[PDB]
Amino acid sequence: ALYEYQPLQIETYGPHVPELEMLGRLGYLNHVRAASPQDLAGGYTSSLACHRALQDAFSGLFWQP
Amino acid sequence: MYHNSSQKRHWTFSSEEQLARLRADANRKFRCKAVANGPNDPVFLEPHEEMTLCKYYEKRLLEFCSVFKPAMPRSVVGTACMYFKRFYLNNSVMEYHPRIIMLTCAFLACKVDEFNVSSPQFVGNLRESPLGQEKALEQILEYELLLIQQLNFHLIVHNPYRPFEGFLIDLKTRYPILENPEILRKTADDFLNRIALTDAYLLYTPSQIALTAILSSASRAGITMESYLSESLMLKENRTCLSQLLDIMKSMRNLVKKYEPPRSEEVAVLKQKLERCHSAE
Amino acid sequence: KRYEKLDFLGEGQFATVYKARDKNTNQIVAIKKIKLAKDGINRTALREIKLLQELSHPNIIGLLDAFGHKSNISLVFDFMETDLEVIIKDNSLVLTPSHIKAYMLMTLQGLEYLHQHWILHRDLKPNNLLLDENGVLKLADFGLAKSFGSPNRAYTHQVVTRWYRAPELLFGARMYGVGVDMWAVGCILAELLLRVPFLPGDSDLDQLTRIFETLGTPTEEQWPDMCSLPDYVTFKSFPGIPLHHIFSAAGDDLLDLIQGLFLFNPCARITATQALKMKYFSNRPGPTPGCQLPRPN
Ligand SMILES: CC(C)c1cnn2c(NCc3ccccc3)cc(NC[C@H]3CCNC[C@@H]3O)nc12
Repeated sequence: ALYEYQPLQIETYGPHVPELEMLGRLGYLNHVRAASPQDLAGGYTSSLACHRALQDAFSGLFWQP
Repeated sequence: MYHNSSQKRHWTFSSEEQLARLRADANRKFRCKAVANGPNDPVFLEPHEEMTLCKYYEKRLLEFCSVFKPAMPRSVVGTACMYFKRFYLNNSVMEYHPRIIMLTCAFLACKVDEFNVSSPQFVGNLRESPLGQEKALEQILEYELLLIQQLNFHLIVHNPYRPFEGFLIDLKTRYPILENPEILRKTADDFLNRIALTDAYLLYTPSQIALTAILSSASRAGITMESYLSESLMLKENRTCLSQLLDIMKSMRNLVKKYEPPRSEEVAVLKQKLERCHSAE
Repeated sequence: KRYEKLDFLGEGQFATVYKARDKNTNQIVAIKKIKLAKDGINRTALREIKLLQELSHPNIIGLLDAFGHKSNISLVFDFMETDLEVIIKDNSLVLTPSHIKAYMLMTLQGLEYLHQHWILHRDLKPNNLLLDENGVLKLADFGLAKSFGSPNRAYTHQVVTRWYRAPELLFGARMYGVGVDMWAVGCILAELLLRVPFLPGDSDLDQLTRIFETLGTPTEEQWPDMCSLPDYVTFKSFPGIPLHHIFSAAGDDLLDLIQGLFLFNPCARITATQALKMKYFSNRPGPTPGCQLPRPN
């Protein structure tokens, strides 16, 4: 009865969002404002802002009521 | 997140005729209530007149949030406008005046979007005598729970602005055919504002609205973007989804075209009728 | 207004909680009725309403209903028999490593769902981790929860109960992410292992002193940009106590989880997803089922 992690599948009715650690090496972070040193010291990285914007852009793009 | 939000589950409707039926039902219910309270009286407003007054007071809400000090973030204005739309989707302008509901929607939007404005600041943004500002504050607090009950306690509103920014990031990174997609922004912004005057926010996802605005800006710019939809967004592998998306955007654009602003003389007559109905409420 | 008030469950700054029956289905629920000028409905109530209407996870408290009268509103939640603080403080309960695994697993699953929807709980502590009668932990008390990921919004730094507050908040971070929750999880985990508050500082500087004394004063290699925080004051170079000296009964996998949860760098600090992926949860023993979790009775 051991735990195994499951990636927590939730249907976003839209295109695939690139992963948070993929964002820099795919060039997305070139197009968002760089996090200030205070924000980095707090744990804000501008990968969060970019990822959230990309997730909202794709959340229900393919969905119809 | 929109894809499991209460907005998607409850406040995105299949067609504009369901919205028409809901509004007609609200108008009819107020008429039936008033007749049972003491039938074809010209004092009432017809649903299209209620729609004209709702459009007029939506515009006044935009103005109020435009001149609001301190500067109101765009998400708060969108949240307030969505609240106004939903409230008058299920409620009559003849029962709850759209001026007080306008201000109550702005007030609840400020609270919900964590735009910390004290009530004195909020009512100081009303171009009125201070006694009138206190009266307006009393009415705003009186109607606030009523707004929350009429929203079915669904307070989170997903606006197209964040998906707009996300699509702009995605275009910059993945779609190099379009050099400087920021040239779209302003024009897309304009189209987005127009979409807010229509019933699209109740009919389409905010991402669909944002994509429609961006693609309309691009088409207005002479830029084709079928390649972004099909290859970049991978709709080359699912043509049914591409057809559905193109139909959604086409119908949003048509719904913007057939939008009619409220006429100033028509609005003056309907406002006088509204005051007559609320005087004899 | 279909709710029969059974008992009195508690009182807090913003509200009062009662046990109740939903007569329409005869359910046991908890009614949080909000207490109270010229400001309208309480913002804590509105925060909890707006956030809990958008979330649906087994390990997040369900807002079953909401209603009220003029400027006084009441929220209907799942009724929970106990919170993790009662288990931690019950000297009659033996917290086996499997029980700790179960509690941490449910907490991290709820927090992974919460962080995937860009919400910081931001008030995590053993009180806010409630347990229903079936042994299912749920995150509760969303009165301080806030959406994160938005550059345009500044957040307060006095937002987590001092004993579970991450060092970036004590150093005054205005922008932060999931770290402020995960640190608290570490603290909760530490308390689950010690049955005593891990870092019970009397003040903010005393809290920072406790943290650095227990885990070492962080260097700029551990925590780059640390000096940029608004309330950064340099501390003594504490060596810090090794984690196996603090958690004497912790295996190496549990020590790896604890070390990940307690990294000073909030970016390097593990998220709930990768905490759930660590071998501590995959190893033996398996987490205990909810039906077998210890019940303070
Ligand atoms: C409002 C809702 C989330 C809720 C459901 N059950 N329940 C119980 N149950 C009784 C109890 C007693 C002792 C320890 C925990 C729970 C107590 C309670 N007290 C209010 C706060 C107090 C601090 N911890 C979080 C609680 O929500 N709130 C609730």
